[PDB]
Amino acid sequence: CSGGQNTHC
Amino acid sequence: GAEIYNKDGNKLDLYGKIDGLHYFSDDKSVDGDQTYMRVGVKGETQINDQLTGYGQWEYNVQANNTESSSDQAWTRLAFAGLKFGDAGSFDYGRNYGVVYDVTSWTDVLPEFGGDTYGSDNFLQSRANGVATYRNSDFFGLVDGLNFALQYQGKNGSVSGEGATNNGRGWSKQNGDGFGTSLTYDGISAGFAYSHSKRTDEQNSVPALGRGDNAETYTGGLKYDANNIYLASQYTQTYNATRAGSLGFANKAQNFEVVAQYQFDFGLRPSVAYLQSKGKDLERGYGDQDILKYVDVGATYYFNKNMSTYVDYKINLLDDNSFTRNAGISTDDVVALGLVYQF
Amino acid sequence: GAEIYNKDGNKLDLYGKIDGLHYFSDDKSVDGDQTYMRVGVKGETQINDQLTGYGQWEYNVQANNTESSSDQAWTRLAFAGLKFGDAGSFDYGRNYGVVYDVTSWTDVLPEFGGDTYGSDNFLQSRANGVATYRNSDFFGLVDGLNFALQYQGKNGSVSGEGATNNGRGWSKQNGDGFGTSLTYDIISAGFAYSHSKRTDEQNSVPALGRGDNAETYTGGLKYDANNIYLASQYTQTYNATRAGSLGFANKAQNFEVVAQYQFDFGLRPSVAYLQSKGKDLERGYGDQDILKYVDVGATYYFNKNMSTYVDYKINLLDDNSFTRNAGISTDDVVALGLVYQF
Amino acid sequence: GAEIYNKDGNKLDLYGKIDGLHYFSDDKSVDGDQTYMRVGVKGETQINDQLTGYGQWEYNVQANNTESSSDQAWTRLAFAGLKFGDAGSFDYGRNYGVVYDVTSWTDVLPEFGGDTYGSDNFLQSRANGVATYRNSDFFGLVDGLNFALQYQGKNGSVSGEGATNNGRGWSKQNGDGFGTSLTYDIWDGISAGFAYSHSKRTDEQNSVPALGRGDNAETYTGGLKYDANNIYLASQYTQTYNATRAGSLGFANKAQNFEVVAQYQFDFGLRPSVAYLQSKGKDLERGYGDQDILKYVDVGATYYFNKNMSTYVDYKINLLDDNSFTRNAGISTDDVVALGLVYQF
Repeated sequence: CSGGQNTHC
Repeated sequence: GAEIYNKDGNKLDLYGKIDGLHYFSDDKSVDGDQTYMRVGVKGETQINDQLTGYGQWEYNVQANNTESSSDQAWTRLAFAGLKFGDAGSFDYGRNYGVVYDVTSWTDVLPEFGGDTYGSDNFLQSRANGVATYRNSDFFGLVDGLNFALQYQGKNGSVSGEGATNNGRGWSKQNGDGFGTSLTYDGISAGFAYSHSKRTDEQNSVPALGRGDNAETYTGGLKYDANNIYLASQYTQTYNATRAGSLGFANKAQNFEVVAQYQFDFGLRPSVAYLQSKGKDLERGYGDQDILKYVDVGATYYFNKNMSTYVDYKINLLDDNSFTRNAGISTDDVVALGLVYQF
Repeated sequence: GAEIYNKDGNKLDLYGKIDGLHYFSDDKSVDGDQTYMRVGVKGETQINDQLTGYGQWEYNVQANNTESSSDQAWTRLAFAGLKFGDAGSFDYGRNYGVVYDVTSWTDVLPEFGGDTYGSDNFLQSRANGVATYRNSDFFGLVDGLNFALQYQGKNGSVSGEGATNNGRGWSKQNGDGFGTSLTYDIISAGFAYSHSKRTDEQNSVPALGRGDNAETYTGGLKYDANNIYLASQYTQTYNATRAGSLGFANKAQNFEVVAQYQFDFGLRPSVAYLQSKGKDLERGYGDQDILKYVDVGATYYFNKNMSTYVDYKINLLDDNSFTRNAGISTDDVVALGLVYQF
Repeated sequence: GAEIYNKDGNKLDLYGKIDGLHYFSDDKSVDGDQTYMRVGVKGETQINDQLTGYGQWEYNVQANNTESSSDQAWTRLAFAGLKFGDAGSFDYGRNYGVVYDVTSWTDVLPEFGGDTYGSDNFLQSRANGVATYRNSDFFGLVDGLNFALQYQGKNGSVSGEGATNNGRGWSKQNGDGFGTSLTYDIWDGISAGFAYSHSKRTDEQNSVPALGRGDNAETYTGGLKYDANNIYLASQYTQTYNATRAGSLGFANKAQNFEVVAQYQFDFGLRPSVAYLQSKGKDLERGYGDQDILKYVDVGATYYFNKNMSTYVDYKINLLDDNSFTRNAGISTDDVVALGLVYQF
């Protein structure tokens, strides 16, 4: 649910 | 990555990392332990002197919850493709969108950053059923110019008229779409453009965001030389940026810029700024800031296999009705990490 | 597979594939992306000159849905066993049924096929808690005769009178059962038989299917020579074939035939026909066709590690009350795939 | 395990097992197939002559349910850390509590055992967000003395005032806590250990369950072990305060756990084992008074074909008496028989 690299939430 | 097999013209590469991560925040939805790990495999076979086949799988496992919890592991990448020497390449599966080819230049922060867009959000990040054709050096016309096309099939609702086999909520649905990218050259310049149809569910269920098509224009710049990394990208989207949980923004203008310097002994301090402003929002919201914060942090590399980092996100958003309704966090976060990469 | 470890008489084999797959169909429940991958490990240890131990695990991961989806990975095979030289072998765990030993000769289609039976359906496919004894050359008697014995424990309801630790719905429950198989090379001929007890919940919850025992009789033929592959099998079942979601068929007859030819340059066209007729159904259904279609397709092998195929299923089922109530698809499907095998 | 890569000072070890397991019991909640497998990876890189980095991940997959089942796989261990020559080591992630350093001496049974404590139960077993500093030989001051500290971050509810990002039910929540352990080898074979932990209790743990009221969860453990001459003897005694689960009814105000195990290893590979386990609760609420939480005797044996394949049989003789407390708390009081066939790689 966030920009591809370090998933957030 | 670790090459664990190379015989008969076929090679297998195993890669991944284990991240011991902790968050310090006043937001109870993000504060606490955030341990996880990644694991994946990369393959490549030599069909003949001028044809090559390959495949890559990437899988994410969360390890910050109890053993009785649910939905802690998911797949990030899965695709197979062919390489026709220097005439280009083609692959199909779950892969990155062509917008990422430009927006990844600023996605180099230790823990935060790269969140003006989301995964499974049209062609801005990892998507499902994307067929990508990539050509290096633009056939033979020029040198150093990368080029790519992409096409994505419809991913409809769980059930109903617009359903497909892999249904999902309106936040991750899309219609037929396509995209192109173009990067040219330590200074590099990039441009990406995507265009997708919007499902009927996305136009009726959420309160914000009405339109027929989702479009994205991205321009990028990058400097990478003399242990200096400067990158910035500006993106203007149309009915394609999520306004939290309330829907989609009619118009958005994202701008993120990052500056890094790599020291001789392994320290890589970084400074970045990210913002995302929405326009023409319904329900009387008007123009609102979807994201705005300053990121300060540093990373230490013991070697290519072990590293540690600290990341400090200074949230500049102001709490108001829109942020509370859309569930957008407005609190500072501090992250501590210790990563083993294999 | 890729043998990644061989020391001290113990060898580890890592195998799997990544399948970029797309379906073209009018049925919204199957149309769309179908990308997935398989990963597994095969082991074998040399206990002594005439005793050998082994174990095999197989994992299926679906990569055609978003990162927040649920239940996208599951285990296909997991068992451990021993080999007593040439006196036979024994293994226990999640493994194939003995009926598969004969019904797999027609499961060679590119994408479709092998769907007259389902998984976790008594002893016809992969099952839980099966103890299998397999003997090659039939002790010391006639050569070329393969024999197998199997026993499966009870897998009951989630809770109640007939519960076990691993509960499940009535469509996958079973009682104590056993099965036998026998294949011979003369061109090959095979015969299989199974017999299982039916749980109380299976005899009360679903509308169709009443009986105490589940029966299965199977006979098959196979020709594999001179780049020609011919195979067929006929199966007669009693209270063992699922009539969609309505329950079980009192009597069912399954018939499959497949013809394939392998070209010298790598093309392998295939033609097949499958049918399954149910008899003596309750609710006044009478005799109904559970499955009937013609499969035409071809496969191209670049090498042993890379391949692509096209599969066309021509559905001959007629839409009626039974098909709609049981949720049986009656639409043609076209499949395109690009597989990397490691 | 199986070392599959060793180059540039970095080594990878792949390990796991496949267990074909069946249970025979009159309790319908445990009888049936219990097949599963484990897979994991252990890594280690040589940063320099006196600094070393490492990481380990362990993952559990259940294979005794249908392909459409849910929640059949979970992570057991995941941590990364550093080793500082001989000055000690530090690691963070999902790892064992320091109480396990002593209580694992009796966790050597074929299939059963080690059930006086649960997982994600404060610092007695595998937990989340544990920062563990381990020192061997006590800074080099005295040889053979192992030592360790631990700190654990709060793991609150799914939502509410005391929520965190990784929420959970009251049975696995906790506050900020710490623990220490200390094990020494008196001479060859004989060893002695001692552990202590202390954690804060969340608000839901003091309001939702019926049994167990208190501010802090404490645990005192002391164990003994003899391992020589193909003979294995071990025992551990534990006293807890508001830290032992009394079934699904909540927590026991006072609990005393005792486990003793005796094993012998034969020349040809047979390893018979005998053990006894008990867990007695005190001062329970709702008029329950003093009740037995766990009491059974375990008899079994193991046969090793080699270091990669083995089989075993385990018999658990349950001595618990059925009453109101056991039925209400859902504690099984039936005997169980287990058969296993394991391949390890």
